Amino acid sequence: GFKQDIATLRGDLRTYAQDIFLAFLNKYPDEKRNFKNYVGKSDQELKSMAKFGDHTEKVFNLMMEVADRATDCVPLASDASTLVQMKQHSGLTTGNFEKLFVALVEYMRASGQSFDSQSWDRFGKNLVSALSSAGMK
Ligand code: HEM
Ligand SMILES: Cc1cc(F)ccc1O
Repeated sequence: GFKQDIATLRGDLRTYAQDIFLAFLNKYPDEKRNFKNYVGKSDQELKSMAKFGDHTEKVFNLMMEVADRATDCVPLASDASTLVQMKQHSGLTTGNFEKLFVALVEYMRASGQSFDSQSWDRFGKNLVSALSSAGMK
């Protein structure tokens, strides 16, 4: 289930983080409005860019802690508040997060592994709800 999936992702997190983020950028190319340094680069070129690997790992590091602190795929209000109030998230809306979770769920469904894709879909929907409640537009 969901908790085992956090363990699975954490066991190879740099790789899963980059492949999920690439699945997001490739599914939703207009999302690069917020990542202008990633325009005009293939996946292998992005993996070679220091901030692509180091920021994407740090994003998934924190996402796995928010997932781990959740109860039944519902994040802590303190985690939602932190994600709204981060200066690096000043430009964002809940739709940016919805699209990331649609890509993460599609990636899990396409894998041969017994990921609990239904739980990740609920987590993404519950995180969006919590971000809205904490004041993200
Ligand atoms: C649960 C989901 C997310 C978590 C846990 C999270 C966490 C983080 C963290 C920890 C950073 C700091 C990275 C660093 O400076 O090394 C960061 C930066 C940033 N995050 Fe988020 N984030 C999430 C979702 C998103 C989404 C969906 C977007 C946009 C589609 C976004 C846009 C950014 C941007 C633009 C930065 C700064 C630019 C950059 O770091 O390259 N984040 N986030
Ligand atoms: C900055 C960032 C945001 C995400 F949502 C995914 C990967 C990243 O490097």
